[PDB]
Amino acid sequence: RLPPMTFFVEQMSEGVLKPEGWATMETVAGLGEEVTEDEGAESFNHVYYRQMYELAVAGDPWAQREYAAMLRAYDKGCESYRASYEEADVDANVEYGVESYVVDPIDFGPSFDPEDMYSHRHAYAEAADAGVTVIPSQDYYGPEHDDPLNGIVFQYEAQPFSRHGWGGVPFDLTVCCEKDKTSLCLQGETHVSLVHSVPPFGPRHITQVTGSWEVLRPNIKDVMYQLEVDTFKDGLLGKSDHAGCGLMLARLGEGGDPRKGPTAVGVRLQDTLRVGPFKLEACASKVAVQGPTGGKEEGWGARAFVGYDWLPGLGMAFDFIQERTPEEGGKRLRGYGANFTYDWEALGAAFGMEVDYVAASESVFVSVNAFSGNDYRLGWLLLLPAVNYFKETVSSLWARLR
Amino acid sequence: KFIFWAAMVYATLYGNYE
Amino acid sequence: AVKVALGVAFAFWWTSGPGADEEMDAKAQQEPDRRSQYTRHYAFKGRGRKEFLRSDMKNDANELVPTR
Ligand SMILES: [Mg+2]
Repeated sequence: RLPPMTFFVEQMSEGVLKPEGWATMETVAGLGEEVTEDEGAESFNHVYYRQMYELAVAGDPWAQREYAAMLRAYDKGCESYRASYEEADVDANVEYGVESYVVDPIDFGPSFDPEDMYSHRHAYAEAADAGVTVIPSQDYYGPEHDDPLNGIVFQYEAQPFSRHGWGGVPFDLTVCCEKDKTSLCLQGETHVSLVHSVPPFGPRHITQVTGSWEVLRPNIKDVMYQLEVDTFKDGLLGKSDHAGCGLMLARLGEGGDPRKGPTAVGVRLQDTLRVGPFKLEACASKVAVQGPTGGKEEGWGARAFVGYDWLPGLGMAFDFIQERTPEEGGKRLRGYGANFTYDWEALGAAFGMEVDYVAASESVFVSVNAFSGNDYRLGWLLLLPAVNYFKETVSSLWARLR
Repeated sequence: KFIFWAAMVYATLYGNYE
Repeated sequence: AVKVALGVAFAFWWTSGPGADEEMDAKAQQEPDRRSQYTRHYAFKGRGRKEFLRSDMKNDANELVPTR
């Protein structure tokens, strides 16, 4: 009843990742004067002001100066920003009366319907801002004489444990809910990021915790739990080398209870490397799923991208799975594939070519797309399928005349 | 094999710092 | 006039290659489709869920503002 183990292997090996960080309050960072963006400077400032707070509490007049100067800029920026809110409110009360501003209705594409039959239901007053964002969720086949949207997706994002805009624990949450009198869909995801050190206080060392849950009634009558803990550090082999490891646990709770049901355990690695003129990004994973009744099933997956200096326009990627079903001594089931892309410009048009190789069935798939924004010189190949249709028309018109 | 021991080589050397 | 005659005249010769039906069988014999683009999705319903790929995540910047 659990998903196939290739789903877990694909999910645990998808490239070199990068976690969520700290966001800075722009008026207090770079006190008063305008700033620019740089990751190391913001990451330095967030840990620097916590350190200066601890030293200022302990005594230390040089830290007290810095923390008081930050407090002065913080107060000035906050009062300026509430003044901007008051000015915007007065301007809105002048431009409209006691009336409100109204959104655009959603565009669902063409239909055999008058297309403003239900457009008055998606034009509403704004509310402006409350913290969360909502989008409607739509199905593939809607009802015939109505709008197709059925569910609501909520999104929230915050940074709770900060002192004065020097944050702690980036956090976000996403819930999809569809409720009616027949069914119930409830999906959810949460991420929490924890930062251990940034340079020059250390190297960049960040862990990330992800949780997710799946409820779908009355189809499944079991719920799905996943938990991922994964850790990244820049280094471990050389300067600025983005390494990371991680583990994943998953369960199908029977009746909703997370203490009973089949389980899945997996681990993953990522790395980058630069040797010669070849830069490579690789990741690998192993999953040890439990079956419904059969027991251990294990799988291996790996992905690689080989960047190349010379010929900087050729992209090439390689992928591998290995399957180990029971009777493991003679059921090793391999699979590997290759992918190449390139890109030209000719005849006033932009060409892109993609070559794909699956290597189990020895098939080569080539796909070229072109785009001419200048003329219709690219249509000379359109004479190729137009001939054969005629050869399938007269041959029909002969057989329809017999 | 490969992604059990070397999946703990990275875990042990990340524990070696913190 | 000359162009639309010569292009069709060359298409008659080039399209009249030998066999012309074994490659139909070769293309249609692979009823498994071309491999499609991977996305992270939920197990039960397959709605997309968000990704942390480094080459996309390195361009992102956020900030903090006071609330009203
Ligand atoms: Mg949904």
